[PDB]
Amino acid sequence: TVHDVIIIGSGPAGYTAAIYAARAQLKPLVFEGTQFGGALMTTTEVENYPGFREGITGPELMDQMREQALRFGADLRMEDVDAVQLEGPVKTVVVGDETHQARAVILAMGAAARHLGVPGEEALTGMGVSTCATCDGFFFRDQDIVVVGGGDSAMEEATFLTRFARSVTLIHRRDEFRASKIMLERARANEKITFLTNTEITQIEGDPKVTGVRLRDTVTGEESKLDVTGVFVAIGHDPRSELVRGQVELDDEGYVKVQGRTTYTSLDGVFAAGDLVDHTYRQAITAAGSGCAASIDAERWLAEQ
Amino acid sequence: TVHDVIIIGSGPAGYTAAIYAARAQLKPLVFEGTQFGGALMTTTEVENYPGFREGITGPELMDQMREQALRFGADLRMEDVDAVQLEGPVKTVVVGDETHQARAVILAMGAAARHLGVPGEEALTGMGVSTCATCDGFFFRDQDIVVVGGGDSAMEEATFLTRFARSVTLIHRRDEFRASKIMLERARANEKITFLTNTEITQIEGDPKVTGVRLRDTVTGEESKLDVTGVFVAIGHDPRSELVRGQVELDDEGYVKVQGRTTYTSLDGVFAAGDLVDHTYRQAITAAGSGCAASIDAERWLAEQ
Ligand SMILES: Cc1cc2nc3c(=O)[nH]c(=O)nc-3n(C[C@H](O)[C@H](O)[C@H](O)COP(=O)(O)OP(=O)(O)OC[C@H]3O[C@@H](n4cnc5c(N)ncnc54)[C@H](O)[C@@H]3O)c2cc1C
Ligand SMILES: Cc1cc2nc3c(=O)[nH]c(=O)nc-3n(C[C@H](O)[C@H](O)[C@H](O)COP(=O)(O)OP(=O)(O)OC[C@H]3O[C@@H](n4cnc5c(N)ncnc54)[C@H](O)[C@@H]3O)c2cc1C
Ligand SMILES: Nc1nsc2ncccc12
Ligand SMILES: Nc1nsc2ncccc12
Ligand SMILES: [Mg+2]
Ligand SMILES: [Mg+2]
Ligand SMILES: [Mg+2]
Ligand SMILES: [Mg+2]
Repeated sequence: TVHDVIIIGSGPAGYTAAIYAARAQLKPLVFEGTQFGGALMTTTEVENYPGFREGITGPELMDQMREQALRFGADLRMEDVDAVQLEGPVKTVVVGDETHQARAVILAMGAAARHLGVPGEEALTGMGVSTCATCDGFFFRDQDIVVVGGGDSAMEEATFLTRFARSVTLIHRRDEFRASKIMLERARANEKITFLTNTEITQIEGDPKVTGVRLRDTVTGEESKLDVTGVFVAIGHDPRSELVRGQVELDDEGYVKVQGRTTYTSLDGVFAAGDLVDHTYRQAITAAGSGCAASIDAERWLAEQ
Repeated sequence: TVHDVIIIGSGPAGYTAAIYAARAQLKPLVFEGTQFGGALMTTTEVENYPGFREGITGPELMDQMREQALRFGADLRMEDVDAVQLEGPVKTVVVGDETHQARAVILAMGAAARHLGVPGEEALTGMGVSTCATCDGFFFRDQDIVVVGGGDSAMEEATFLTRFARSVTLIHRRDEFRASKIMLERARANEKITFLTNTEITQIEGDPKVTGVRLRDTVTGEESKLDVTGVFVAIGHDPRSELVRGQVELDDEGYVKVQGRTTYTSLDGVFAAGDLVDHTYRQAITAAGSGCAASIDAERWLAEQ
């Protein structure tokens, strides 16, 4: 059995690709992963996804898309793909001890936000801990918050957040910032931002919501506590391209390269969408858009065979 | 009064840009047009927009996005922009006898589908007449339908539609097809497709829904009637770039050019999204995605000033 299309991933990109491929009668086979639903599964209210005047929670939205894919005939499997063979007319995915094959594959594995790895981080996510100033900065009006990271992203997150927060404490493990000079001088100039170099978070305190962070100096080991009600983590993202490394061309940061404004990868019959590709916008609505394009690309490519 | 951002257009691209710009506290000023709401205002059920397991009508979806923009503080005006001055630090739009100025402008005027211009076409839209095989081909399972056009798009629409329709009659005013050779031989090969060259539609019949088309030979004037229950119009699209011609760089077909995978135009502080730019995918979800990107681009650019 060789399917027309296999989709790997179950965030907005993968489910939108599945909706379009199923409605196009391609009977898509979708491997959602055991941690299915993408990054919105791990948040609370999603307010900037167009179409919901009153907002919708992450899991509610993601279950709408999943049922929508099912309604049109997508075959959804809550299983991880463990290995892929993507070269040639027939592509293979390996799921545990099972194999499945298709003529086209849409890569929609997304990107992981890098975590601090400290107690409280996971429990308090969507409850004071966030990775996305565009998404949640709204909710921290007149509050004291922290941003963690030393790059352009953390610089941009911290400066953006000062239009809501009472104050922004920018925390970084070293005393060198890898951010660009222009980005660095911007938040230096911002009066609502204070830098803490050579500082790490060791724990996030929070009754139901974030109440404080425990800090440690990476040089002296001196510890203290900071009272804050938000923690924005901006220490980078890792595209989930491990499956395809050595098969599809990646950029220096591991994102899947695509041709022009399309979803075509370096391999014939292989298409990529969502935050696996995009290191610029990283929103549900942009990932959904690109999942639609991947399905249209794949359909047109299949027609040319 | 110089606003941070003015948005021109009220389809998915413009309303998604407004949601993001308003939530980012940029107080966007949006000129929706008198025919506001974009192309989905003119359709019935929208089933492939991810997030609605049971579908939603075009006007329902578009009113959700409009109220969503309002909720976050966008200033919406149901007025047409009649002229623009986009060069320089302060951009001007002219609306009748009124002027409004901004530091950044997001162009979201969309693309018009070219119409046959015959009686019944407008009344029967969403009721048997469509411009989008991806959108509505589903609903014509086992029916006899027509596709109008002589280019690659009509070729692609006709071949795609044969996975639903009982038969597809492809109609074109001339006996030369401007479509590529490969596209032309594909539907020639398709057994469900019959060509009618030198033929135009003069009228679409339809009690509540399409029941037939009246035809005329463009050489002899011979007329006849064809019993069909769908009419797919695929005679091209016209991007609504008239406002900006001579100011922003356009491609040979009038689409606004953008840099790389961003929404940046050839003019500083001017960004473009939706079907004004995209001649490839042309879906609500892709237009919404690109409207999000335009607002993120604009915000980042405004921060650099
Ligand atoms: C806490 C948080 C809050 C956010 N809030 C918002 C918000 O309010 N608005 C907004 O627009 N954006 C928000 N985002 C961002 C948005 O969720 C992402 O940009 C978007 O989900 C990207 O979708 P994607 O499909 O590319 O990938 P992902 O969402 O990462 O989804 C990919 C999915 O595929 C699965 N997968 C990966 N590898 C495999 C494999 N080998 N086999 C099987 N399955 C696999 C993953 O487990 C995951 O479930 C938020 C992100 C986070 C982390
Ligand atoms: C009949 C039909 C059915 C469709 N069905 C579907 C479907 O089921 N699913 C799907 O995904 N896609 C569908 N589409 C396609 C989808 O609607 C478009 O791809 C999408 O709306 C593009 O959005 P846009 O914002 O770029 O432009 P548009 O939707 O064209 O919106 C632009 C808006 O801006 C306004 N505007 C333009 N110029 C000015 C000006 N100078 N001043 C003020 N306002 C101005 C216009 O009047 C219009 O209201 C359909 C299209 C049609 C025609
Ligand atoms: N726990 C942390 N505080 S700062 C930082 N930077 C990278 C990784 C972890 C941490
Ligand atoms: N009414 C028509 N039938 S075919 C065609 N082609 C272009 C414009 C109109 C028409
Ligand atoms: Mg995983
Ligand atoms: Mg996840
Ligand atoms: Mg108009
Ligand atoms: Mg319209």
